[PDB]
Amino acid sequence: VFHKIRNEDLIFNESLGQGTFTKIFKGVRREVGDYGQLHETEVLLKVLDKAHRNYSESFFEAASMMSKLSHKHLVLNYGVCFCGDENILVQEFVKFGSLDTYLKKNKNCINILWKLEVAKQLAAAMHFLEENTLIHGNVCAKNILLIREEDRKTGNPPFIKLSDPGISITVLPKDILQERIPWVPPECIENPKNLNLATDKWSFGTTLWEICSGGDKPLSALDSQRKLQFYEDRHQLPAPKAAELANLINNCMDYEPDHRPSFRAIIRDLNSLF
Ligand SMILES: Nc1nc(Nc2ccc3c(c2)CC[C@@H](N2CCCC2)CC3)nn1-c1cc2c(nn1)-c1ccccc1CCC2
Repeated sequence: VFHKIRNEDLIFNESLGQGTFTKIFKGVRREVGDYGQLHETEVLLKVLDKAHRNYSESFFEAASMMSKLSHKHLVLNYGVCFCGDENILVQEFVKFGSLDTYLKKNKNCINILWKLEVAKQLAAAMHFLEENTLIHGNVCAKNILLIREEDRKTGNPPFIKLSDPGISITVLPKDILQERIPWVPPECIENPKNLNLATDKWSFGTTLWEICSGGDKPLSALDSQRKLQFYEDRHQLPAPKAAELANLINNCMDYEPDHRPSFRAIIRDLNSLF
């Protein structure tokens, strides 16, 4: 169940981007904090498009997952607002935004150790979800948010969080699903309504490819029908320029779901790169 926040307390500011049938804006929330102190807190405001209110339940059940669980690497949900005849989620605002944008923007300044650390944090987050038998279903660099930059003076590493998954792939139309190849695994392309836990292991491999490819989008040059043919012909992604994680990527992107390794095994593999 969602803590109610008032339109009177929420201020809408600039657009921050788009998701599937959603728009996000930076916001300000007036609230009473610890010790009764008044705070105007930066917040993320996610709005389901009016033309697609049909997806409100999945849109809201997506965020509910992230409230029933608490973990250092999972975005917080503050609640919802009846901010007009409109369905709106109020969430944690992450200073430095999406990882895919950050990778592009700072490809020259990011080394393999920075990439390895972020991969470990994502894997730890996914391990937590696996242990709870929860399927995220939308793991991608765009949904990974940078809380904190590396501090080269002190050697302090970056810190990331995984956002909520958004509208489930089990209800999205096929044209959107195909656009999301190769994040959407092949077994979900042939039947979206049979999502298994193994889904996130495949998408984790794809996201790992983004991390090693400095923000590039794998298979962006292929249209939807060619992305389908990519799966039909059982192709694998090419080794990213930084080929350190190529074998882990292809091991996670296994066309047999049951053969994809546990996230415990993935973490030990990431640790064993030392
Ligand atoms: N929680 C959450 N904080 C935030 N801060 C955020 C958003 C945009 C920016 C920045 C921060 C940083 C500033 C700018 N430059 C300049 C310097 C650094 C980078 C970039 C702009 N973004 N963000 C989120 C983001 C998403 C979903 N959810 N949340 C999301 C989750 C599930 C489904 C769909 C979506 C919608 C899209 C992705």
